[PDB]
Amino acid sequence: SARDIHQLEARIDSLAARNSKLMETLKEARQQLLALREEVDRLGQPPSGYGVLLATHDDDTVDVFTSGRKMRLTCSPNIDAASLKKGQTVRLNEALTVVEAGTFEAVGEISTLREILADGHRALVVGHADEERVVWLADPLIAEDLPDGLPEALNDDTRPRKLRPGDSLLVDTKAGYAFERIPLVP
Amino acid sequence: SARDIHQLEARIDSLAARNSKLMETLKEARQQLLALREEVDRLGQPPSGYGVLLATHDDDTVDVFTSGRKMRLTCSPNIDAASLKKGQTVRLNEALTVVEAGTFEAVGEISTLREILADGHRALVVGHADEERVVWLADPLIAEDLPDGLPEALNDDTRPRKLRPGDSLLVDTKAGYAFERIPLVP
Amino acid sequence: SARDIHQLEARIDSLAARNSKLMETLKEARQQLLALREEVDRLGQPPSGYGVLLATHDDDTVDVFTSGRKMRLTCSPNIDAASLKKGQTVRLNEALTVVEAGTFEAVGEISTLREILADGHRALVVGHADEERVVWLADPLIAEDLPDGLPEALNDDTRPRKLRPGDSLLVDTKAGYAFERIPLVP
Amino acid sequence: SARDIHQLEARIDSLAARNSKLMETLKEARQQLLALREEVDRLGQPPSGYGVLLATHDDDTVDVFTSGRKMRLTCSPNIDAASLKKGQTVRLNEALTVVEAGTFEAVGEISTLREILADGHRALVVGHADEERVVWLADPLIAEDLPDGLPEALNDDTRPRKLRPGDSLLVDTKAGYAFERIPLVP
Amino acid sequence: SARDIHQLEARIDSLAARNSKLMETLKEARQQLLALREEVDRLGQPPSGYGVLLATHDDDTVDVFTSGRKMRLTCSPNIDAASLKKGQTVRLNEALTVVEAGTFEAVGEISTLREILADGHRALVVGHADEERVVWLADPLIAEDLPDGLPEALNDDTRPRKLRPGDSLLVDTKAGYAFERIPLVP
Amino acid sequence: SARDIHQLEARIDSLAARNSKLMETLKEARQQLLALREEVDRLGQPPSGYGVLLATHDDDTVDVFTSGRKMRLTCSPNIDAASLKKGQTVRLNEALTVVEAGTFEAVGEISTLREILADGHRALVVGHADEERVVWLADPLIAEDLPDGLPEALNDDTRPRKLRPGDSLLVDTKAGYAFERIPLVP
Amino acid sequence: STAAGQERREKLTEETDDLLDEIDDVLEENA
Amino acid sequence: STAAGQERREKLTEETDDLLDEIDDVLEENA
Amino acid sequence: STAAGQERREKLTEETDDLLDEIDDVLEENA
Repeated sequence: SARDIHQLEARIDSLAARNSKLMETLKEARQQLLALREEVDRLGQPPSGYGVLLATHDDDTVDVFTSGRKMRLTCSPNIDAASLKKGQTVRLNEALTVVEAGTFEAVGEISTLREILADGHRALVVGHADEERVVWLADPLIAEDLPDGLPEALNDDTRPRKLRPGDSLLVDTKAGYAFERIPLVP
Repeated sequence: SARDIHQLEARIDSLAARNSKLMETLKEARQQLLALREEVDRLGQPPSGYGVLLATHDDDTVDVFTSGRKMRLTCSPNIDAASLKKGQTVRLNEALTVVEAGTFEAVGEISTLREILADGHRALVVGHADEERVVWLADPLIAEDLPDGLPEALNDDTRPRKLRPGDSLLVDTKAGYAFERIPLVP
Repeated sequence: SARDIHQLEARIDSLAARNSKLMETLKEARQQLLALREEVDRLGQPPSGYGVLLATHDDDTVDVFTSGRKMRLTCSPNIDAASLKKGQTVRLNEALTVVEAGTFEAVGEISTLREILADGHRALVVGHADEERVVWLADPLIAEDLPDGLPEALNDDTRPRKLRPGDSLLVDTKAGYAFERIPLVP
Repeated sequence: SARDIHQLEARIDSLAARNSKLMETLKEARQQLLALREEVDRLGQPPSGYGVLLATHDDDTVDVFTSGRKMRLTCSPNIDAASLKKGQTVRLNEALTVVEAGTFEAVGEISTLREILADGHRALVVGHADEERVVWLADPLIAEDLPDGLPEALNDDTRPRKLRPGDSLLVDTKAGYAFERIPLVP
Repeated sequence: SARDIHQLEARIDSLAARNSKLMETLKEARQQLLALREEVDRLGQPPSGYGVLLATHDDDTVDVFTSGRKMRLTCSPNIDAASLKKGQTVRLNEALTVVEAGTFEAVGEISTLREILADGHRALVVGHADEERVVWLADPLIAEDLPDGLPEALNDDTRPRKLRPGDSLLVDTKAGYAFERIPLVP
Repeated sequence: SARDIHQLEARIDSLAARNSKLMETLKEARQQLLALREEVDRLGQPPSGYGVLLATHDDDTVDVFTSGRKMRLTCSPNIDAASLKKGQTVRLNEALTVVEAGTFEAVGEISTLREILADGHRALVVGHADEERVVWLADPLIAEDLPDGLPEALNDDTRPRKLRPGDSLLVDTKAGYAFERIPLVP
Repeated sequence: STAAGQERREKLTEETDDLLDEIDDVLEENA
Repeated sequence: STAAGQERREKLTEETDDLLDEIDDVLEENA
Repeated sequence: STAAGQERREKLTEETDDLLDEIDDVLEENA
């Protein structure tokens, strides 16, 4: 049969047709992932804002405290959703959208603390004019892996310790958080 | 003439399997160019607002504090006509329309409680500077189902009760609401 | 005369002509009153804000206080120009326009009072830091129909009474107003 | 053939009076759809502004306080180039031009007056917490025609006079002006 | 030669051509200087703002402090660049541009000083409750042409003297400036 | 026929010198209509912002304070990668990008310095009302090249050093940075 | 006040003065 | 958020749904 | 600054550079 040769020279040009435009739809989509990613990158680009985060959510959403108010915000793919420690300076592009994560604002009001709570997540702080407030404490004061102290009459320890009822903590009154330990010597 | 067929059978069978490779490896860039896409469509819908609800009026209208002030706004179908308790944290979209129930922002100023008022909905609190303010109380201080906890000559008040004058409760001066109870420990 | 029959068959189709399009201009205007009223109603619709008023104007305008500043401001048809007591939470839609009338902001700074004035509309209040300010009093403190009181060593009555020089008043140091009485305990 | 005319005369005379009824009852919806209309054309023109006046400059320019700050702006034809007194309450339009003369917002902070100044325009006052400030005085405190009222060895000071050192006057710290006098009674 | 007459009747119409349209380009440019100047004039036209200046720049720029922040700001041709004394009330149109110059804020926070400085441009001021700040002095206090005191136990002069460690200075805590002396009675 | 030429020679020689006058006097309105023009092209380009620098980041990204808050933003080409010192005054454009290096706004709150911190970057200061605050220090306090100044039994500290605990330094509470040294004379 | 609230009030008194001019055109040809 | 940032996101998911409709038009004629 | 003040400054230096190009076109044909 001289019909078998002609039946194939067809399926050959059949496949060569779909093959020439597959090797290309990749080249198009492959560009658009290089364009989309390029856009997500172009968010973190300045000008850019800051401000603390009160809580984590499940659907890639967060409770921040930019510009004096509590706000639930959409955060970026660049982002590690549940490695977001509670109360950590985070960052924002114009229309508020979280990009990087940073540390812990380490400046502002110094209060002393009177006790922890049942919650163990919250504490009674007395500022200056004997004003007593209620903040939460960002993890790094109740991460379990903290030493249990020993007394302070064999001198100056002030090495990462467990939260003692007399220390001085550094707070952002206006948001609701403590941030870290601190030595006082008399 | 046998070579002839072979040559085809062998181009076919070797463009075929390039076909299938390009297929799958081109799909795998759709599951990536899709789930990457919709994460940018969520970064397009505006962010959400938080605020404190003052009271219910009797339509679907409610009094909320939000950005510094007191304003009334509408309730989307999807939320409880009137089964949202007095003075909880709630949430707002862009155009300030209510959408979700929340909890009790348990962070702010701490005051002592002088007396409940005449109509058991309002109270006189002294703050940090000897000063006298009037705040309403949010549900979980007045709902009927709350004990008297016997006396204090047998002690351990770590658990709920009725607000006995001499207490410390937590308040948001600006807003106007109280939020819950607190042990004083000597 | 066969001229009288033809003279009337004319005035009849004359009237039937004006009559067919009168019964319709009503139906049009009747709609537009149902549209205009529909629009005035659509003002009071949220989102909506608040703030106190300082005084009454005659041409259907008013002196309010909202977000810090004094503002004469156009009020709605919905509204009762004369029944607006002095200093009363009133409500506003976006482009500031009054819609409802409310009660009395019943929460804020508590000051004690020293004496009324020659004006009997204005009084000297001492707040917390011995800071003596001057507020007006909202009518419910100088309506006529207030009992004179009788003394207070036959116990805590604190019924709607006549302003006494030692009472506690609740005030909005910002607006310029008082708002009501309040019992202190011995 | 008499019936014939009657039948017409009777349709005419009975469409005629339906005419007239529809007339008047269609007018009565114009007096209602008109006076209702223009009350919505007033709810379209923007709202008014209140701010306090500092000094007069020599053109038609004047110094007024207003939304927090201090600004100079023009004077519309219909008001008196200069004959509006030192710092009264005055009124503002949209794009901040002045329209009306006012009174003396007599509400706010109370200070005692230590001494008047060098150039009989300004004064040193103590505020509430001992702070010394400098305010200018609005007319009804220096305008020539004011009694010295003899002294105080015979008493009743309720009536106007010249500013003694030791007096109580009413001041808007932010602004800079002192608005009037006040008794301390024994 | 009848060729000389024709050679000139040409250069004559040659010059008369350029001359007719010179006498006009002037009339156009002469208008545009009367339009540009007309525009610079139209800046100083209200509505217009105020606020202190902190320093001079070389290229017709300046260091103002309007609305809370520090701002280098383009200033007007109407204005004499280096004739600007440090700490002068200056004046601004909508998009901040300096048009006039003024005096010296003559009102606000009053405060005593402790000493001058190295810089003798800057001083230590104690505000009300012991709040020791650092402000600049506007020229008027370290101009050359100022007499040196002679003591104050043969009675009050308050005639323009040179700055002494015990006097009272009027300051705008905000900008950072002193402004003038003041008599305190003993 | 001699008159004939003369008449021309004399119009020429007298339109010629009107030409030249109009020339120059028309130029002289270009040097004026040009230098007047470009001074209005500068009054068109937007005005300049001042911020305060916090820390360096590794990219072309930096932490600065401006209107109220704390924001990271980019650097222009023309400025210096890492040779801009920890906390100095710096300058901004319209869309908040940096351009210039300044100094040390030495005007604001005065505090005493209690002890330096753990990591020689931060300090505990007491304000005016006893309040303990934490500020970081701008370079010219920790630059390596600083004298220990011997003791203080021989006195005259008008000159720089390392900040012995008990010093007066100058701070912008809001920002978080200590800007420089100061004496306490006799 | 919005750019959408301002354009709804110029269109209400514009279908208005168009009805007022047909209005006084029906009251004068009916006499 | 700007009037320029809002018009760049409607043009990215609009050359998108145009590629998704050519995309499922290449996967169904290749079978 | 307004959308009306910005459009009055681009039209002033635009009837300007049109006069400056006719200006240096009158000073070079007059020589």
